[PDB]
Amino acid sequence: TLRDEINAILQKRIMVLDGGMGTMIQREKLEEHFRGQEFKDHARPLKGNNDILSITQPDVIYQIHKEYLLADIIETNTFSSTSIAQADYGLEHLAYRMNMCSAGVARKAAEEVTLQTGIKRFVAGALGPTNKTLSVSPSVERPDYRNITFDELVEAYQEQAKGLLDGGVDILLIETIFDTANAKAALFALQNLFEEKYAPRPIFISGTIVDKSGRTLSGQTGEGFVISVSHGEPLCIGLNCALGAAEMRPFIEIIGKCTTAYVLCYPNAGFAMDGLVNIVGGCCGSTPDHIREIAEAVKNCKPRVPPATAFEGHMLLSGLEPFRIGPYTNFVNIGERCNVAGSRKFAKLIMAGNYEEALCVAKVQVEMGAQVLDVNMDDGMLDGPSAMTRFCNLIASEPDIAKVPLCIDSSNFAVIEAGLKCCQGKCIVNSISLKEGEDDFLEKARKIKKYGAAMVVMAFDEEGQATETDTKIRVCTRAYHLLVKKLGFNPNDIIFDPNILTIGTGMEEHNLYAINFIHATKVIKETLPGARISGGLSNLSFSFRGMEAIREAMHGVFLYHAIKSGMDMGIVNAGNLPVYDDIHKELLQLCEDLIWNKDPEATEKLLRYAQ
Ligand SMILES: Nc1nc2c(c(=O)[nH]1)N[C@@H](CNc1ccc(C(=O)N[C@@H](CCC(=O)O)C(=O)O)cc1)CN2
Repeated sequence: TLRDEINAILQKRIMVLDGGMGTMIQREKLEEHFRGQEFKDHARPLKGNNDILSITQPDVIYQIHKEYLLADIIETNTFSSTSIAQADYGLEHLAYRMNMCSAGVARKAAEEVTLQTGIKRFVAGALGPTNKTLSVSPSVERPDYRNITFDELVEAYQEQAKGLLDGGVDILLIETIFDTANAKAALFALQNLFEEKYAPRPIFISGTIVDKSGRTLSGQTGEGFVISVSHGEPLCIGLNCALGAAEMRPFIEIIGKCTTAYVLCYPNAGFAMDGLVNIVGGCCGSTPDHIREIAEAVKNCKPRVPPATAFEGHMLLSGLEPFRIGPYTNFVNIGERCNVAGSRKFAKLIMAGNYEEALCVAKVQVEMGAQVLDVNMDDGMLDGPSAMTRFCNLIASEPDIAKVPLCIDSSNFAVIEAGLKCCQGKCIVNSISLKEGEDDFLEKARKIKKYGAAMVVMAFDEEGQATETDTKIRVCTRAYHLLVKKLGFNPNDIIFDPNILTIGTGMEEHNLYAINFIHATKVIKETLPGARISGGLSNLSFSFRGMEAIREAMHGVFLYHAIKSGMDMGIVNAGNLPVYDDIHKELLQLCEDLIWNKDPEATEKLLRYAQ
């Protein structure tokens, strides 16, 4: 494969990527007339559309490539060769052919330099960002609204991809990523083609930081960015344009310590690294005369040593900023309040269409200790997919809320699927189960892996809801086997939810429920390596609604033990979780008896505690 030959050269020498072609074409000093012969009577002006020059001025583009190759990896002249971008020139219908030609003219140059020079050259298929932003609204007036959709972007990128691959490119390069959701759509397009039609080529992914803040246009940090696109298994990852080498330095060394991939990096004008870069090039301002200076400098430099064990046993999530759950990370609070069924206010504000004030419920939860936000829009009086889509897009607007990862909560996979399309960072999916059999579970788990989300697996199968310690273990053990073995799902992306069910009901059947969850948590944490444990905590205490002090006390008493058994996270009321040591010793001991069913009349004695 090309990956072998690619990784081989990279392990020995730091490769070079060509400068931006736009600078050279600008120097060429075209005129509208010069695009071209073929068109002649085109109703839209083509001047400035560098992409069509592959057809209308091929020799010019070919010579641009040659200069760089002699002065190497060559980008295809395909930065705007999508349906979306070419609509501004009335060439929507021409995307595939433009990429095909752009890849041919580049491939002809590559091989001449390969013949004359002796060393092999590579063609990079450039996929660009388009002007559409899937994570940012066109205006602050309507923050729910979006111009393009995920599926619309996937279609376009898929078509561009076909052309490049057919045109015989050696690397697909998703570059100048202003918005990460676009890049995720591009990655989804590439996975579509590879799944059956094509043999996979290596993917290079380059972000674009705008300021000294270290953030993308879509507000995301480098660390958050790599997590959001790691599922694409890119051979190389980096940054390009917008910033010079000096401004763009400290972000690269952050990115490099967070990934096993090689590190691309091609800055701009208005530089030998310290083990920071694996591939080097230029963008706006870079000429072939620059690349020569870059080439002679990097000639004898020792390439970066990628860490092959970077965040090995961590669950990687991301909002705008990264959020990692390693073995020694403490209990992660996933905020419960943004749930139409489980919250009185939230439901009233969603059903009444007041989404702007509903964001305050998300904002306050994060301020009150919520590290992930659970979003649940399930109600018979709601259009699930749209409301999720709407609320997710609104959250993205508010930077305080958007920082954290999101937990997409629905009993309907189409709602799940809608939220994933609208989320820029890596989310938790909540949930799937074996309720409808193995094949259905696998199809849904196969789709989630494709979007690249973490995932909650409910302790539910064909028999129904798992309420016993053994039944809980059975389902999770079977599930773990299907995910890890049959699908190659990363076991660190698997959360299992043995079901936290109500106790204290006055029905002896429900008495062991808490214990079973804690016991099952132990065996699962020991049985199934990598997987983590979650649970909806407030379900435990439906029996004592009204008495909040008891509910909160129950939660704290429950957690203390659960956490000891191996509970990594939960869907909880983040502000209102007392510390185990500061809970009154009488109430603590009472709840301890209820959770562990040690006292036969534990129910009445708890409700007795009020007074
Ligand atoms: N994977 C998983 N996901 C889940 C659950 C689970 O188990 N497992 N259970 C639910 C977790 N979320 C909540 C949120 C709130 C409450 C709750 O307790 N609400 C109050 C009402 C609060 C209010 O109206 O303000 C009540 O008593 O009904 C319970 C569970 C939904 N998602």
